[PDB]
Amino acid sequence: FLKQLASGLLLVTGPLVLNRVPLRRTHQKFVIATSTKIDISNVKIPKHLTDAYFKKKKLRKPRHQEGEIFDTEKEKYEITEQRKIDQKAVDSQILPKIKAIPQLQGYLRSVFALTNGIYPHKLVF
Amino acid sequence: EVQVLVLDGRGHLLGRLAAIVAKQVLLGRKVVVVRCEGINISGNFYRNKLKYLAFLRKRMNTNPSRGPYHFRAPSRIFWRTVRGMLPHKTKRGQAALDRLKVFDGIPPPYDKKKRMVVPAALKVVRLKPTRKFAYLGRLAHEVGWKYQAVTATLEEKRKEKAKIHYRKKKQLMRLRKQAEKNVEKKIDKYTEVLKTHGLLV
Amino acid sequence: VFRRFVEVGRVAYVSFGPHAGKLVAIVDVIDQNRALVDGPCTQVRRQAMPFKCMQLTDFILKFPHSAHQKYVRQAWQKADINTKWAATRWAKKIEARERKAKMTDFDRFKVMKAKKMRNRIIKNEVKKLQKAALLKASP
Amino acid sequence: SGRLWSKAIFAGYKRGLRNQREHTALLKIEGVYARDETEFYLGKRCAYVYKAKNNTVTPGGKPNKTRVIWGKVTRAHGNSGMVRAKFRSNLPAKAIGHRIRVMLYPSRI
Amino acid sequence: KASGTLREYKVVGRCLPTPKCHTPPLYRMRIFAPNHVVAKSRFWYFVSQLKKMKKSSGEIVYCGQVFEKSPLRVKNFGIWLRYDSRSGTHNMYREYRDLTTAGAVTQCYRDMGARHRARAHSIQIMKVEEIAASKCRRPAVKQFHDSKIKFPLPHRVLRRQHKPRFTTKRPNTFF
RNA sequence: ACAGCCCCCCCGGCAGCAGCACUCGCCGAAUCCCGGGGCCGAGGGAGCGAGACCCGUCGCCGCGCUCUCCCCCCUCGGGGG
RNA sequence: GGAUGAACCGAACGCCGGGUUAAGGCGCCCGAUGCCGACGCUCAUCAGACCCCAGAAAAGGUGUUGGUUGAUAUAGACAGCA
RNA sequence: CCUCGGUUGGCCUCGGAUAGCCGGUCCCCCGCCGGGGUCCGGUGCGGAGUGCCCUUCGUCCUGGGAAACGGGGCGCGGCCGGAGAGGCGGCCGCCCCCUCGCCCGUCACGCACCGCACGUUCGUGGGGAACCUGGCGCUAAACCAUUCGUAGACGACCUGCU
Ligand SMILES: [Mg+2]
Ligand SMILES: [Mg+2]
Ligand SMILES: [Mg+2]
Ligand SMILES: [Mg+2]
Ligand SMILES: [Mg+2]
Ligand SMILES: [Mg+2]
Ligand SMILES: [Mg+2]
Repeated sequence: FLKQLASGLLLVTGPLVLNRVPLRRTHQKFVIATSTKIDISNVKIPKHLTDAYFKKKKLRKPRHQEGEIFDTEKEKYEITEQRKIDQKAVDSQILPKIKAIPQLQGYLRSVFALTNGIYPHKLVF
Repeated sequence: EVQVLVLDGRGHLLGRLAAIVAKQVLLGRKVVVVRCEGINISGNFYRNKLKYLAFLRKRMNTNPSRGPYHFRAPSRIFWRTVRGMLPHKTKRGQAALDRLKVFDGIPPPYDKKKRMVVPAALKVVRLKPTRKFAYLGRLAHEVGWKYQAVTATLEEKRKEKAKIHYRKKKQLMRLRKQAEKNVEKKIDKYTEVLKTHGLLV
Repeated sequence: VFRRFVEVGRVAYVSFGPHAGKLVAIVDVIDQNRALVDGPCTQVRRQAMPFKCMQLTDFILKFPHSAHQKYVRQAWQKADINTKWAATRWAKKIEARERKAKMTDFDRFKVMKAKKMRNRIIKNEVKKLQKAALLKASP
Repeated sequence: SGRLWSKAIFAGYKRGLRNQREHTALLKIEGVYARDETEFYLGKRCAYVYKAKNNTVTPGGKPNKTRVIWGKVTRAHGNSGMVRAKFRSNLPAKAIGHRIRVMLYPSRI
Repeated sequence: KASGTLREYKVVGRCLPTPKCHTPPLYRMRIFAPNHVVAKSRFWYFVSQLKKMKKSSGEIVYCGQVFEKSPLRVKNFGIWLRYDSRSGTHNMYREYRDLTTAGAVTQCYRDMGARHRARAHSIQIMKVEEIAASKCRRPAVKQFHDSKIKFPLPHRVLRRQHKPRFTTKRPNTFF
């Protein structure tokens, strides 16, 4: 977790080299806050990383009313070079702090699951 | 749960275990009760035998072939008790009843598996030590069950094989302890982690 | 047959109730079900306590029955019950249960990794010992 | 990659002895056998997932046989870890004794 | 009269002043009651039985709980009471061991209910007194007068019979 | 006495105080703050004012700032006293 | 709610959602004690188990548990043996 | 294709006692293993079901530890154990693979589908018709009709027929 945005959505990046999660918005209602933390103070989150930045973009539908020819083009979302630059800039200064504590990178590479013996109300996160 | 719950009937009180089993099968769980000849009933044997003889007396006067079916095997007795605690005349009750299997002794599907125990139905904790109790196997035998002797013989054979298996497991565990003693320089790095987080005192 | 007895000065561990997880000393006996009970160094003031929530330990203190907090506390502090209790296997099993319960998700992951490697090494050694023991051939 | 939901059993409807209120259901969450342990699951989304004959649209995927009746846990029931759940449509009676998933979605932790 | 954990109440009352006596005498009783409302009701019942008083003709000038002056000391209580059985009225002297007088009286009410099926409305507690250990008459109380009392807990029944409900290990009763 | 217990003292002192060492109450003009879950959203022209004109951000109630002037602390005019 | 029931107990009724109760209940049927409930009493070879209510008396018991009154006893009781 | 849906890791087992248990080890007896007597430990069960095992992001450079007498074969052939419902499990010989998979690190990459549900397993699920593709194998009864009369209201039954 990096910061809350203007709409209350969290901005997160489980670094893309670790678990393929880019700089991406998420909802605090649909996340579990664990107890493990890293000191991401004095790192520079870029100012343009805003809700308008992360808002989805669409192509359809100008100059087209009735569909006889499929408008399924552009459906392949494209990762912008600006997005790649921002991801590199954030990860280059988040990763050294992750490597500062042992096997946190392995923890971040792993995914969470419910074993048949464990129960979420008895789990300390 | 999603797997079968196997309960050892030895040392368990009839109605207590049957109530637990009825609730379990109504909650959509597969339950298998084994060694139903080891089930205990509180109260002395003569009184319990009198109860079952009264049950035998209850029959349809016009046509006993239609009347109450008095089952003599201990497994079938326990099954009828569970059916008494189930709503067996509805589809839900019949499905719950189908989710229950009962056996005398421990048959080959289940003699190689661990068996659970229900403490809330155990005689040792549910019954005062001075009180008298009856064995379901003896009651069934003296009310008409025909396979007490052969079940005892097969149970003795199963116990011999289980003793052999347990000796093998003890030998394996002794060897594992010896292995843990042998390798500890390359193990203490993880033993400290386990001890720190509470596993492996 | 019996080795632990309810008596004056016997130290008991509280299993449940408002004072669960604490050590107390039995000061007196009331009517077969209760005891006058005092933890002067484990922060349990003198009160009645049922025997059902008591689990007797192996420590016995030497003070007369219905003595005051002063004498019970001196008996507790001399031959310190706290350090001896912490040294016993019972208390460290309790502590292990507590620290297993308070383990977080990252700690669970690290324990999983350590236990994985430890079990693999132990299993390899067990296989080696089995193969070493299998070479028995003597008429 | 993982189960990510708690197992529960549709025990039955809220009811007296001879009256049944089908608008709310009783759920038995596995491992929760006391009333004080039910506070975690209050407000959590719950789903009755089943299969049918005709294909239905799947959000973010191809149509398949899977159907869901969504709901959520409202309050604790009894003293033994029962909970009450309200679903968008009343649960079918054939689901009694079957699986309900408690999805952890409205997380408060 | 129901029960709970009873409390001792000192209840002091008197008649209302009349142009026959301007200062009627004050009367005090010890009432063991769940609360002060029941305490006042029982006070009126008893003074109506003893003196010629009524709640309407008199007043209660004080009703205060009597705290036990040594709740940290085990002591022996003798209780003189009378009760109505199904076929008569009997006087009883009972003995209990407790820290508090009110607790001893509660023990007495429970024990009378258990042994004689005597409901609390049938029971009249007429005297409660702390007694010396040498003046006790009931062997069940006297057997605890041992400076070296010692006994084990022989057959400890499992009480956590549903946590877990299903298990592999059978419980142990020896500790 | 080579432990202790009870009562009165010639009188106590300190801390705490219905105790965050869970022994035993009744309460709140002697009572306030914060948080979580559940169910619900019925109504639809509220403008004494400009003589309304973008869809009345309106009434009652509780507040803040300006039409006075000094300073203080952070930002680089903005924010906080 | 009392299994069941014109009259009992609770409560009187438009169609619904939420909360809480009454009388009554909370092993399973069957919602709810899956409380580490409290103290005792009781073993029945016809046990007992809740208003109306759906079965019992006089009289007994060296079964057991309390209680009342009286009596004997180191000037040696009681019971056994002589 | 048609239809039926459930499920979302496993535990492969002493006997049991409860006013007692469990484990380990030296001497005696009986086939090199078990049973006794010592002795040593544990016992609010830690050789613990309040437990154990497995643990799913995947790869690429890349070092250190574990191993290297190691794992994989819907690969062949052989053997053994299991009968209470064995529907299962284990061990050898030959061959073909990789030195990878386990832990801690280096190094970057993968649709990063732009906050969102039915995701994730058992599973190559069960059942039914049908097409193609190969190999190895089989060529039968029942009933009616007839007959019998040990049978019989009729059915049914006992029988005979190169
Ligand atoms: Mg206070
Ligand atoms: Mg509206
Ligand atoms: Mg009715
Ligand atoms: Mg009736
Ligand atoms: Mg309502
Ligand atoms: Mg009922
Ligand atoms: Mg229920």
